[PDB]
Amino acid sequence: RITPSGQFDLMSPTFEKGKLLITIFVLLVITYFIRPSVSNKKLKSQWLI
Amino acid sequence: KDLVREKLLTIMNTKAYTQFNPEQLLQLENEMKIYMKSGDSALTEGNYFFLMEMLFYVLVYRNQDVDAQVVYNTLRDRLGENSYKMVIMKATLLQINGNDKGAIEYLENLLNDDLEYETDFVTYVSIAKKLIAIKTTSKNLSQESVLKEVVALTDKFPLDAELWWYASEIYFEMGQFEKACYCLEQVLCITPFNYACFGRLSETLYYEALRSKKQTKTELLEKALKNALRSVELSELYLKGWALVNIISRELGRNKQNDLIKLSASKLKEISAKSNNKDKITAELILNKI
Repeated sequence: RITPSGQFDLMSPTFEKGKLLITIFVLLVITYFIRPSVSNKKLKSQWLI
Repeated sequence: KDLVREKLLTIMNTKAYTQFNPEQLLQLENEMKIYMKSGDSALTEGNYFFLMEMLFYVLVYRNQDVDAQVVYNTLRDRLGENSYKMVIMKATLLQINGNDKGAIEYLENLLNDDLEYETDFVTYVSIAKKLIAIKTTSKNLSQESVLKEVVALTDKFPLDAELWWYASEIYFEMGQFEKACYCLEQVLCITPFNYACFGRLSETLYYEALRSKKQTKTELLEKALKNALRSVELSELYLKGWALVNIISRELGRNKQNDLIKLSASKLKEISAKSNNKDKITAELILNKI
């Protein structure tokens, strides 16, 4: 079998799924951890209650 | 039921609990906690703690205040005791817990430590207002409180409407009726669309007219009409503006004043329609009495 223009229909046998899931999980946890800090600090300090 | 939340937040931003009778204040205190602990959804943290400090003040007003110490302990956790609300709250706590005046001095130098703008200007504006509230009770009563406000007012903070409004109230209570016009005019200047500063600025002119000469009476009642027409123009169901327009036009009774009398009578019968509650009893009496 030959592919003159490269193989663009089938994606790859060497796709890096784990790195993509690691990126998604890092973004998810960093959002979930930074949300309480910004919420409490800025909302309770800006109104000076 | 979030309608209770609407009522509580309206009382909050209006601070209407200050003007409550002890029976309705007790009712407020009783009905606060049930929603406070039951309807905990859709309510933000800032509103949570604002309701907590409203409950603190309600308890301090009320007879028992051990729950005041408990609530202050619960609310101390966030932003400690350096926020202006917390400073005022603990000053009141130390004033009422033992009926000792000492808090003032631990507040006094604090004001003298705020000159360097370590906090916002509203912070020590509020602290100045509270310490004047302390000192008017320290020396039980005098006209000098007005002088204190003026010396605190003129150099430091003209913009604050509340101070000029209290000056105008003190002038109207037993003082001159003329300076109150200037104070209310300033309060009108800061807050352009205040629709209750026009009712007061017309009532004060009406009171000034009742002891004046006939030409000055005519001028003052003309100005009262020209100032009450803006309370008409800024609100439809405003009771006091319509009542005042009707009363002064009835006192004059001219032909176009009679047109205004017909229109104001129709509008006061609209207000006294039973959609409004407990403002019908003060409109219908003025309508049917004379």
